Amino acid sequence: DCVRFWGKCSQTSDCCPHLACKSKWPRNICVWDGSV
Repeated sequence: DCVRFWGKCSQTSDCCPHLACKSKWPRNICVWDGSV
């Protein structure tokens, strides 16, 4: 079950490859990768 922006994540095998496991508040999720 992939995960989208802001989704409880640990480090590997959590949200979809289109995001990363680093939040700016929840501190425990996967945020979409938007490296402008």
